Amino acid sequence: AKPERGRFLHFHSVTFWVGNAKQAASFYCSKMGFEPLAYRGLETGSREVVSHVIKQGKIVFVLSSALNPWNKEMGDHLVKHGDGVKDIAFEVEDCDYIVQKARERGAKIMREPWVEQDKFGKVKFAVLQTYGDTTHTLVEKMNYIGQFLPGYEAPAFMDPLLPKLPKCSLEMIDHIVGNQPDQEMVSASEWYLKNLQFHRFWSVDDTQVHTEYSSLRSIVVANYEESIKMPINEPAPGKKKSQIQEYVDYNGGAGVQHIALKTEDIITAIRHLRERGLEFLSVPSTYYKQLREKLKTAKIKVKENIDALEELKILVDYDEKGYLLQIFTKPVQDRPTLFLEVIQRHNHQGFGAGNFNSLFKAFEEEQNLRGNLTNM
Amino acid sequence: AKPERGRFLHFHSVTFWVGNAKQAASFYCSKMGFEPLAYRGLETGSREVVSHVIKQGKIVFVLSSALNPWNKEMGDHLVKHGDGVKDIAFEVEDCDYIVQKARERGAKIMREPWVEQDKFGKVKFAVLQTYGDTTHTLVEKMNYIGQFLPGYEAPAFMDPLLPKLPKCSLEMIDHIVGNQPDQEMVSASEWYLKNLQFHRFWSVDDTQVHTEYSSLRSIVVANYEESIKMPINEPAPGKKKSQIQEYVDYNGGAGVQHIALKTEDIITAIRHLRERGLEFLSVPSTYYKQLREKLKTAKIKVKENIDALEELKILVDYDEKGYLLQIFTKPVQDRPTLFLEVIQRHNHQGFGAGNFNSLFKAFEEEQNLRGNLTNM
Ligand SMILES: [Cl-]
Ligand SMILES: [Cl-]
Ligand SMILES: [Co+2]
Ligand SMILES: [Co+2]
Ligand code: NA
Ligand code: NA
Repeated sequence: AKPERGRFLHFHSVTFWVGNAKQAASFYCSKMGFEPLAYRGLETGSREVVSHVIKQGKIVFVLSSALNPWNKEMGDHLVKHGDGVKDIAFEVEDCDYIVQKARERGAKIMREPWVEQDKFGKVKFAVLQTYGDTTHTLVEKMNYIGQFLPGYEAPAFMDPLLPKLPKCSLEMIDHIVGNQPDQEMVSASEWYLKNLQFHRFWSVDDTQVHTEYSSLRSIVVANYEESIKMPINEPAPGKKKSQIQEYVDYNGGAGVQHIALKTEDIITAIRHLRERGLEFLSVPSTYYKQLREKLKTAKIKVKENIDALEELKILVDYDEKGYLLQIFTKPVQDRPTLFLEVIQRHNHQGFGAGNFNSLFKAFEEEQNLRGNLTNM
Repeated sequence: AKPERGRFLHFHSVTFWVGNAKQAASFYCSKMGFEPLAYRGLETGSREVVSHVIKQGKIVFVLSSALNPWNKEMGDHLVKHGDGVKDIAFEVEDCDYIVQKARERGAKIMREPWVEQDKFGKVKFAVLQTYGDTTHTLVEKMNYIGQFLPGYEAPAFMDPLLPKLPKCSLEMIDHIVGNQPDQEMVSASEWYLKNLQFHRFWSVDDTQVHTEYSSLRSIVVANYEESIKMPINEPAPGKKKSQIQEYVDYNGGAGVQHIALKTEDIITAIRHLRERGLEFLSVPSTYYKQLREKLKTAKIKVKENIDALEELKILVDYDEKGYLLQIFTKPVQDRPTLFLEVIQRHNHQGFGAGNFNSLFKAFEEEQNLRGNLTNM
């Protein structure tokens, strides 16, 4: 059923609340191939919050910190979560309708619609509360031709190391995953269906994704046109603690687990990300032997050199029409909370339970290294 | 008067409490030429605190974060200060004497002497409280031949970008500066004299270091053998706010303002630091014209090419026997608290009021950019 009005066009940006915005922006630029896009802070008249905005392709990350001692909201969030995602922004049409419908349906509107303006045009915003402390900012451009948004200026500094580093080829945000406490997958996913008129796109249960020790459940929600996809996970039964529970343990509650970044040349992307010093999970050699055998009878043909996929530890899954290439980074902070994913799609716009299982097992290895794969 | 017993050999290390230890270590390695030395965290059995230890020459920085939500001590310090220095460690002989004398003299002993042991030998430690929330850890090696200390293991990861970046040539910690609130310079410096049997090494007042708008006072304390030098600053009068007060405003109290790192090849160091993307303060062109004229009658001869010093914005000061080359970085976080300095000494083991004045003016320019050079 197509929503009567409104559209969620694409992910706009992801806002992180971090301990040191300057250093965080530096990390993502150096290690992951981002470049500075915009800035606000003391030098631009923003006296409570500093933000470094960085971009790669269509991907926009906003790294923000408090400027003053004893900031209650940002300081509490920092002590609770460590560095992590605060807001997932969507570019929309008809923000007014979307907010009114969401309110009538029971969503909490943290910030009522407001308009900001600069010499490049106007932008309308609204803020809704989703799971945990995570929010969604709705962004409706009203003939806006600026490079980012009102209230942000050119970058504080253009680091001269960045043009010397190899291009990472990341193009856009593919999906974003939210981990929930035990028995909160349904409520957190229903939020989207009820309030935003998203629909259920995919799901897996603990009979599909599990190791000998642990498991999860997941429901993926999507907007009508399926340009926005968000898996929602919860822990599920096993002899040992689910990695989704490890996340909740270290995050202090629900929150964003991973942001997946799409590329059209994953071999180049991962080679270059590794050259820049980014770490990824691993996969046993047996996996690639099994893959080569299974590919002999698959209806699809993988065009990437399997030797390169093996060397780079990329995971392959397929249906009868196309295939998916996926790899997870190690967590981007010491708490085992947030990490990122690189994904390439070949005539496949969904998810694969094979890759979900393989990725789950690769993460579980690290969970056990951390001493957190403990008997229930 | 030589202390009856005990010796403070050298700075051992500086411990930072930061929001994201992994990213911070990455910043210092990439931008400033450090390499990983050691690690403790979940994978090594340290379940409350993660630490990434990095080294360059004799310089050792320890970047630490809390691993769990709602860590009181580290979380409060993070919200109060942002990322910054928690502890300045000294390598000592006769830790027992030093602690007992300090206690008798009135110092607060945060942690009584204790011994840790591994297969490389034993190390004795003690912790004393200095200004603000800053502590000193005393480190006495007892036939210890390990690369760092007990309780830390090999690095979590050796980033493969680092060997590809140019060498920064930093050798050892030269001095560390503590900024105090109004009228606390004397008490904070006296702490060293009374408790540790340091002595006054140098001082300047607001008649020596000032611009048209602002000023400071400083007292430098040193150990008997003068291997350890620590300037202690306070704000002083002016039409506008002192940069030392700006620090206190943003730090929430007293704390470390800058760590100075010594090099024997400052031209190479600064060229390579700039290539890696580190930002430094600036100096007007007039300064170098004046310098060239003054050098015509100086008793010393500067061996570095003055054109290179000008291009790199290095500041020169001298007495009749030798000279000092100094440059400040921009702050290493968005709050204008901590920054670093690179220093080269040529037959000059003290400080120069000329350079102190020039460095003060260079910082004041940035303070004004931040909107913090406000009328008193
Ligand atoms: Cl099974
Ligand atoms: Cl004057
Ligand atoms: Co994913
Ligand atoms: Co200095
Ligand atoms: Na599109
Ligand atoms: Na020595």
